[PDB]
Amino acid sequence: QDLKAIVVGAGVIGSSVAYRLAQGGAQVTLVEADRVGGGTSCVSYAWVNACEKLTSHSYYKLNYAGRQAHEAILDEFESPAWYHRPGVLQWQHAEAEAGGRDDNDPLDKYRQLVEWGYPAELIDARDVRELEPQINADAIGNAPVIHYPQDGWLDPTLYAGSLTEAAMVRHGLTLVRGKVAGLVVESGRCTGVRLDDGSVLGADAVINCSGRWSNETVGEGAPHVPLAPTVGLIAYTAPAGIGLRRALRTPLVNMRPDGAGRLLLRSNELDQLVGNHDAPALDHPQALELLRRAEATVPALASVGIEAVRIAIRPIPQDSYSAVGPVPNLGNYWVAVTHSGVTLGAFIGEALADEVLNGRPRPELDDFRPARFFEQEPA
Amino acid sequence: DLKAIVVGAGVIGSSVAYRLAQGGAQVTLVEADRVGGGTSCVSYAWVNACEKLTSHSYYKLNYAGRQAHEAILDEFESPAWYHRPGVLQWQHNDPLDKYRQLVEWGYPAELIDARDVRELEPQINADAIGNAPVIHYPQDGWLDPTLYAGSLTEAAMVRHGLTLVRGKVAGLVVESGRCTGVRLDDGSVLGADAVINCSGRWSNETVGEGAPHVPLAPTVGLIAYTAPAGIGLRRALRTPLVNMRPDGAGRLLLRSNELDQLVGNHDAPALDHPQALELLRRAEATVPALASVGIEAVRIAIRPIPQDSYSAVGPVPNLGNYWVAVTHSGVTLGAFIGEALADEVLNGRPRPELDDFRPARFFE
Ligand SMILES: Cc1cc2nc3c(=O)[nH]c(=O)nc-3n(C[C@H](O)[C@H](O)[C@H](O)COP(=O)(O)OP(=O)(O)OC[C@H]3O[C@@H](n4cnc5c(N)ncnc54)[C@H](O)[C@@H]3O)c2cc1C
Ligand SMILES: Cc1cc2nc3c(=O)[nH]c(=O)nc-3n(C[C@H](O)[C@H](O)[C@H](O)COP(=O)(O)OP(=O)(O)OC[C@H]3O[C@@H](n4cnc5c(N)ncnc54)[C@H](O)[C@@H]3O)c2cc1C
Repeated sequence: QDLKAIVVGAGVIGSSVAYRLAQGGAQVTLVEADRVGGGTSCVSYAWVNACEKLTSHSYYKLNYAGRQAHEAILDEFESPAWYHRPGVLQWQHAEAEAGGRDDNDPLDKYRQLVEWGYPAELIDARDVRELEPQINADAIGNAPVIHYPQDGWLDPTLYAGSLTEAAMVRHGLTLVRGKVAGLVVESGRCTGVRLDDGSVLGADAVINCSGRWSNETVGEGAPHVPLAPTVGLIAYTAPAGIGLRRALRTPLVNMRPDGAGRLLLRSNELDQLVGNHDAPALDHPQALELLRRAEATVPALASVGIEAVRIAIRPIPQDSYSAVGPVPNLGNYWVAVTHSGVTLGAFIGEALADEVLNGRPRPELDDFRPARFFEQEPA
Repeated sequence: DLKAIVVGAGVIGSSVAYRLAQGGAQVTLVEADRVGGGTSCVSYAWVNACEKLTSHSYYKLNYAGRQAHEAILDEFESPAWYHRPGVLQWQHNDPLDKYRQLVEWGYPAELIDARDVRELEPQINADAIGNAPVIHYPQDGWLDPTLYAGSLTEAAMVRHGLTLVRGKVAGLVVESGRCTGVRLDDGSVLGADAVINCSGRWSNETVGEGAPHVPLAPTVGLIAYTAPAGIGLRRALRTPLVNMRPDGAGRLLLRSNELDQLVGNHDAPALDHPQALELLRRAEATVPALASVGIEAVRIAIRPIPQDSYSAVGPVPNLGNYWVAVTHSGVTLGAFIGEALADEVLNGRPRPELDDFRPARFFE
């Protein structure tokens, strides 16, 4: 009786899809070529947010539903330690994780945030140090800073590991360490996956959650979602003897606590100087510059060094927006590939579980289906 | 107003400086490297009163340290440095004897078995436990001592005017048998009414040739830190093969007393250090879901003394206005030592809980 579902990829998205499918009664096989949470989800600022999406109201609403889903799922776990919400401070001219530099006036931006219901407040530049006194007074500038007091970041690898553990223990999910090389397709319907050893894993549904590898996973077996990948480098300090509670997104650097005093540092500007295949050396020129910018922002960081550097590729559909759903003329197959995948992961899990188990697409995804990239009329 | 110099900005010095500044002293905190950058940065940091049980007096001191770490949280906004998901502990002296002693003294501990662990942490390999009894400390956890030290130092500066000096103390300034300040390695002098040496394993090196020394028996410790791991583990584990616990965003901290015996004092903390690689293997044997997770960091530190009974926390007899703090369970005791030594310096009231740690006991 039970529907057999294969989820390819165990990142923040695939772990969510697999967990909700298994909870929904499906017999789930999660196929992961590397390790649970070891892909781009391991190299992310991971701000769970809708406030970076003020141009598309429907994309804002999708990201807001993702944010709400991350709060709701915590109730299903014991002592979940993966969603830290101490607040986020965002400057005018800050770079966005979703892309670009935001030069809009903070008061105009705040009016829109209020109208769209996002929890936020403004802080005068001269009052920022009341919240975080170790910020350099010379680094703050003169414009108001947006404070998202209930916002924070995910630990996507810990999240993915916890959901996979629960899916296995509570709902009989199986984890397969293997690399999908293509799909098995019979009469226009996908009937399973083929691994790179030629072995076949049969299923009633296949959900491709392989991130920036989305098209390489299916090869010639499925239509491709056009992608526009970019590289990201993140530097992680040794544990730092500073008091910083909140995430900081200044015109110079994006930085935040990442556990036990460690700091995560990144910059869109510096990403442009990183090659796709650069070695993540601890003395990488952009990692060293990230540390310099962090110390200029918080001078109390003196003598704290870089302990880790990670590099990954962003899954980004060609038009910037999520692609979650079926593709033309291939039954029993779904794909999920998107930027802001941390924000959206939990919601994508419940949305695709509803589609696979009950044939019920969520209305929030209406503007974000893969079909928009293909022919709209019969050829 | 009393002028106090605290040397060393680890978990102990930051606590002493914080409570002294809170108490009205003008505090100068002198740190040669960085706040929280010493042994406090390389610690399992279990806040506990159950390791290496000896006397009820030693338990009461460690328990007061544990309670002080909970109480201090109320003085800070959203403190993120004390994680209490529970601790699980099993061996291959006797664990029942230890469990019974802890229950009799009132410590929150429970005796469970491998089937109970399967419910709490299902990704632990049952083979790693066997039929051994398991002690669960359900309200216990660990500190982030570097984040703690940085937060207390920030608060002391903002709220109470503490000054932080990046400098290396080379000796004490003494006038007619009384300490009147410190001398830095550039020859400059910082004067004060009281000096509290909280330089950890560097305690004797800090004061140099013209000041008293306390006994030390140093040993080396290595800790390996994994990249973020896709496992669900909530609790800290203390097992026969490895002590391992979450350390942030999925990272795991790994260490072992047995493997520490094979580490040299000046070993480079290489990511492929032979004992770091063996720690990773033992961690995967304990939690097989750790497959393909690698080592991301390795840190090495020196412990000044191997057991709590070697500790020297209090005034030093042959020199006035001078205190020292050398501990074994420095994370557990840090907050309490802060309030205890602040009380001595400000009010001349030595806490009786520190009586067994008096440095004067080493001088006849
Ligand atoms: C620097 C940076 C900062 C970011 N900041 C944010 C932020 O603040 N907020 C936000 O919401 N998003 C942010 N993101 C985006 C977010 O991190 C990603 O969108 C998200 O992690 C993608 O998740 P995923 O599960 O789709 O991909 P992944 O985590 O990469 O998971 C895909 C998995 O598929 C596996 N796989 C691949 N090919 C195969 C195969 N053939 N067979 C089997 N398994 C396979 C891989 O091993 C991998 O584990 C950021 C991204 C970057 C790079
Ligand atoms: C592997 C390991 C595991 C541990 N696990 C636990 C545990 O589970 N529970 C527990 O309670 N404890 C534990 N401990 C013990 C605990 O970590 C230490 O006792 C504690 O961190 C010591 O703090 P401290 O402030 O005294 O020393 P430190 O943190 O070393 O601080 C001393 C400071 O003095 C500075 N300094 C040195 N010389 C000078 C100078 N001349 N001038 C100025 N500054 C100077 C140094 O730079 C340093 O920052 C563990 C220790 C180790 C090594």
